[PDB]
Amino acid sequence: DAEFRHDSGYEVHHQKLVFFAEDVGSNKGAIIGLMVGGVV
Amino acid sequence: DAEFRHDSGYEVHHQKLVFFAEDVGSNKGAIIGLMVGGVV
Amino acid sequence: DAEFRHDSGYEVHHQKLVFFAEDVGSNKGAIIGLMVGGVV
Amino acid sequence: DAEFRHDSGYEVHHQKLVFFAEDVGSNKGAIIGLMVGGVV
Amino acid sequence: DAEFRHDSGYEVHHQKLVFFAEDVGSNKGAIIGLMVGGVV
Repeated sequence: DAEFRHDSGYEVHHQKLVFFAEDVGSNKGAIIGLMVGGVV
Repeated sequence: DAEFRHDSGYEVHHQKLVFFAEDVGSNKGAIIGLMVGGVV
Repeated sequence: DAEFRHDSGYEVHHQKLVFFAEDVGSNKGAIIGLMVGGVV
Repeated sequence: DAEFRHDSGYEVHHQKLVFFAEDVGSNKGAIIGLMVGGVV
Repeated sequence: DAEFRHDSGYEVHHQKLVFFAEDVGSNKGAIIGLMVGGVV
């Protein structure tokens, strides 16, 4: 009789992200709405 | 009689992402709506 | 009698992504709606 | 009597992607709606 | 009596993709709706 419902719009049981950014350069211009882990 | 429902719009049991970015260059211009792990 | 339903719009049990980007170049211009792991 | 239904619009049990991009060049212009792992 | 249904619009039990891109060239212009692993 029991009902179990799980709804996840997004689920990760495990997520790993690794990002490396190195930038040398002059006069970059940017507009970013959301930034994670980034070099402009 | 029991009902189990799992709905996931997106599910990853495991996700791994590795990104490396190196940029040398002058005068880049960008508009980015979302940025993750990036060099403009 | 039991019913189990799993619906995933997208599921990866395992996903691995590796990206390497190096860019030398001058005066790039871009508009990107979503950016992951990228060099403009 | 039991019913099991799995529906996945997209499923990968395992996915591996490796991308390497190196670009030398001057004055590239791009509009990209989604970018992953890329050099403009 | 039991019914099992699996429906996947796309399923890969295993997928491997490797891409290498190197580009030397000047003044490329592109519009890309989706980009993965690419050099403009």
